[PDB]
Amino acid sequence: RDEAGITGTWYNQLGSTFIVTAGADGALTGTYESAVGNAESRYVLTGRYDSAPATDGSGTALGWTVAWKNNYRNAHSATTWSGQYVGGAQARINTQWLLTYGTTEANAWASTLVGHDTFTKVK
Amino acid sequence: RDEAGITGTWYNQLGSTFIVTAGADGALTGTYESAVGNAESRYVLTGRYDSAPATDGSGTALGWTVAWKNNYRNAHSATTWSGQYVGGAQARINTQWLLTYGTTEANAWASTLVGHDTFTKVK
Amino acid sequence: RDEAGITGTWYNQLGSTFIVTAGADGALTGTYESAVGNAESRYVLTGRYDSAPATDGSGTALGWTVAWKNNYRNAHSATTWSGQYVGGAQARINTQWLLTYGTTEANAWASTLVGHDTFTKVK
Amino acid sequence: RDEAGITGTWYNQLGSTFIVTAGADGALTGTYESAVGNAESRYVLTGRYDSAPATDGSGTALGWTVAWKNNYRNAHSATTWSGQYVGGAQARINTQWLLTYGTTEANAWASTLVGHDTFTKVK
Ligand SMILES: O=C(CCCC[C@@H]1SC[C@@H]2NC(=O)N[C@@H]21)NCCN(Cc1ccccn1)Cc1ccccn1
Ligand SMILES: O=C(CCCC[C@@H]1SC[C@@H]2NC(=O)N[C@@H]21)NCCN(Cc1ccccn1)Cc1ccccn1
Ligand SMILES: O=C(CCCC[C@@H]1SC[C@@H]2NC(=O)N[C@@H]21)NCCN(Cc1ccccn1)Cc1ccccn1
Ligand SMILES: O=C(CCCC[C@@H]1SC[C@@H]2NC(=O)N[C@@H]21)NCCN(Cc1ccccn1)Cc1ccccn1
Ligand SMILES: [Cu+2]
Ligand SMILES: [Cu+2]
Ligand SMILES: [Cu+2]
Ligand SMILES: [Cu+2]
Repeated sequence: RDEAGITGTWYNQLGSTFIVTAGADGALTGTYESAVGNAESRYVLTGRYDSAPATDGSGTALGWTVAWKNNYRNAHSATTWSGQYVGGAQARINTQWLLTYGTTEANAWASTLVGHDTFTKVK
Repeated sequence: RDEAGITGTWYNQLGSTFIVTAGADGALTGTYESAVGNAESRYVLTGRYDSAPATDGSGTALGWTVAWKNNYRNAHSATTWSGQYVGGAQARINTQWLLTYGTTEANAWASTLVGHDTFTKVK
Repeated sequence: RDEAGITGTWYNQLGSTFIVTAGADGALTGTYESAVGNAESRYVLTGRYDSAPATDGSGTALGWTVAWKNNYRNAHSATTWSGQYVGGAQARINTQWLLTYGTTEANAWASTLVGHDTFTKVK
Repeated sequence: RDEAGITGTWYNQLGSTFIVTAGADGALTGTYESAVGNAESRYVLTGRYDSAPATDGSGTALGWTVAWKNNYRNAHSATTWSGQYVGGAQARINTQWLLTYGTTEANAWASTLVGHDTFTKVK
């Protein structure tokens, strides 16, 4: 599959670092370090990927989650990235993400940010 | 924390079933069964939640991922849910989600659907 | 078409008020009053809708924009709602929205909130 | 304001062409031509922008809508772009978008795609 292509260290356009291991069963496990926001050091991440993707040139669907609490900081929030891995000489993981932070019910309408990250193997 | 409140079986407005266990360390593990789409039976899910949320009445941020492959079907896609758990007599998990499916590079602009699910303990 | 069904006053789950006129050519024009956020009184809105929708029971696609500046307040932001109108005894406009606020380049990753509003003719 | 900076022709990363006029009152009017999808030729667009943005280096919030019907084609859908204009030697409009297409109630969960476009004055 793409187990070998996905496993490793990835970097996004903000300078964040995404370290992941893809399991034969579709599991994703690793750590995430964000260059921006209320974050410092590494955070636990877990997710899933399609371990038997199509063979027609389509990308490989995947997703993962980080809750922004570690031994140093708690930002009472979590981000999920949803996207596809695209292999080749210039491999990429193209994603869109949702960041939800805890709010009161009255402020819940404003609880979720949306964005997009592109991860590459270099930089 | 909310370990006890989150762990259990949840149902969304489509009739889907979300079975999860919240760990003391912030882990989420379980299965998901969707009432709609290219899905049948249960799928593995993993995620994270804030295990030390604020005590001011704010919700508890969390997220999880399902890759839509199991022993019966493969839809070459994955969904991530991002949201917050709100406890009380009428406990809820209010979420927004991103569903990415594998595509060629030319069709990648159309690869991601967005929606929102509300999960309750009843129905 | 749905010109007659769309034109009028609509209310969402937050208590906001959406007053719109649908033109024969696909134009939407009106005002929006939000019950939440950095808003007060009415704001100008403009948008578009499908003036020749399918006749198979499908909804009618539409969208509109509000920039949050009026004679009283400026929140340096704009929201776009994208969705479909569903006619009948219990007519609805089901939407998802994106709220972008002006930021510096360093904070741009956090510039956009996402949510969902359901509008009805009553309440 | 940014009336002069916004008005003109813009191009995104797909090769689409966005022609807009910014009014002194905050109005946006023009045409959109998409290089991808069920689209051909030009489509009417309308939107709004912040006509008195902050003067601290922040971007200028804006949004617009296209319903995908013209004299040649109807795709029973509409897209809204939400974002901010960033002036300078390399001016940009950075956006995220929501594309909703008409569906039956049973398929409504799958009615909305999400993406992101960056518009520049060249290419
Ligand atoms: O900033 C974070 C955690 C780090 C997010 C980095 C994102 S993930 C997507 C993108 N990709 C990256 O690599 N990095 C960024 N959470 C915001 C939580 N706060 C809301 C918020 C929203 C916007 C700006 C600041 N805060 C609430 C709060 C609770 C307590 C204290 C302080 N704040
Ligand atoms: O339908 C699925 C998996 C189930 C999703 C259920 C969602 S998750 C969010 C929401 N909440 C729920 O409880 N249920 C729904 N994936 C679509 C993958 N296909 C694209 C697609 C998009 C829209 C409609 C149908 N297909 C691509 C494809 C690859 C091979 C074969 C067939 N199709
Ligand atoms: O609140 C607004 C305008 C009203 C939005 C109501 C939304 S639209 C979608 C939903 N549906 C509704 O009917 N109502 C809500 N804009 C936020 C702009 N600010 C960021 C921001 C983000 C979150 C919370 C507060 N502020 C930036 C800023 C610039 C200057 C001063 C103050 N603030
Ligand atoms: O493709 C369109 C209109 C053009 C969209 C271009 C987007 S806008 C955002 C991005 N930025 C750009 O510059 N271009 C792209 N609408 C899809 C409507 N159809 C669903 C759909 C979804 C995915 C792929 C194809 N179709 C439904 C349908 C109704 C009748 C017939 C055929 N199809
Ligand atoms: Cu914060
Ligand atoms: Cu499918
Ligand atoms: Cu504000
Ligand atoms: Cu189509």
